[PDB]
Amino acid sequence: WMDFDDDIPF
Amino acid sequence: DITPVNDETMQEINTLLIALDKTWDDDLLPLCSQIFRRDIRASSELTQAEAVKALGFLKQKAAEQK
Repeated sequence: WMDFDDDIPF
Repeated sequence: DITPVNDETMQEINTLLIALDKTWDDDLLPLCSQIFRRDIRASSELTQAEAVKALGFLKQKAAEQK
């Protein structure tokens, strides 16, 4: 699972 | 713990969204729904525990670059 600790764009 | 998000936490999130030029409807609610794997249709409907995770993510984004 992708989660808010990951380096995801926004 | 399913305490709903409190107003203080909401106001901090709102502050960072505005500073990031992002919105609940376009940006954050869709992402929260994907990350928390549940249908989240309004800002008030986050739990406090979820909102804290989102807030940490927003702080990272606002701290990273202008």
